[PDB]
Amino acid sequence: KPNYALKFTLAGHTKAVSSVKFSPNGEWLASSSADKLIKIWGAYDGKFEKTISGHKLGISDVAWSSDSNLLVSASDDKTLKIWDVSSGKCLKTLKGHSNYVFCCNFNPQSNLIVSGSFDESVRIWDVKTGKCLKTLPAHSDPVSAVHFNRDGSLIVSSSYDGLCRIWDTASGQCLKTLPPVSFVKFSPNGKYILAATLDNTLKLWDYSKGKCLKTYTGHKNEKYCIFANFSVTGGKWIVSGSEDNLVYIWNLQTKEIVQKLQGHTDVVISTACHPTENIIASAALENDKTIKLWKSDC
Amino acid sequence: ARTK
Repeated sequence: KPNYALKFTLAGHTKAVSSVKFSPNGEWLASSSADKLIKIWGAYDGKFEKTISGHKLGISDVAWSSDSNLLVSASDDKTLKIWDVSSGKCLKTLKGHSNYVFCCNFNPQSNLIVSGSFDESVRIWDVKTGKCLKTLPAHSDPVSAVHFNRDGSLIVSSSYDGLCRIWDTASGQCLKTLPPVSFVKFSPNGKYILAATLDNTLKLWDYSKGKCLKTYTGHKNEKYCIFANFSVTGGKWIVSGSEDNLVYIWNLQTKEIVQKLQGHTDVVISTACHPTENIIASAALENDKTIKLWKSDC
Repeated sequence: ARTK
């Protein structure tokens, strides 16, 4: 079992926090919020660094480029923005979705962004131009998550239509189709997809074999698209937020709950795992509005 | 939207 302990609470957003993500270089944490802002904090000391503003409505997700120099944000204003983190400048506004943009991610090369929207499409955009390369007829209800795999050749998407689909990046073609599916992501090894469904379940899928290998239960997730993670820096865990205001940590192999992290006062909508240290960041909704940083020995 |  790990032994995560609360280290810091980061206050400052004035509405629900929607997403927290560590920079790939491990130095920063970015947080987005329904307050239309992105804030950047020191990953290790929790020190407030800067606020980044410019979206017209709240933000539901943010993601870092591989070099930790850029951030992309997905907003209710129907756009994504690419930001230079050191200057705080908006470099590009990505326009074309017809409804809220819900989720976003860079590829590993960081020349492409993928986004998912309430308009039920997945779009692939070029970073340097900020223009849309492809719009995929991906789902029949809002798209809850999009993620590239470890070489950027695949995209996984999920939706309130109950489907998870895997796409070929280069062609936009659907390669495989795997309750609303509220979150998906590829594993760090590239071999599995972790999928969350709004029936209080997380499931580990072998996507080559198209089979479910493991189910994780115990938490509450019936209403919100909560992020989950593979934690691989210490022991091999699955980490997720929960609607009972706790962070859950399961053993990836045994499926047992190994720890729950207590302290938030509303739904824990987002958790992120530090790329090299045993550090988790978590964030919560409107009755809480805070980010918590937790540290473990394994 | 994610927060609602």
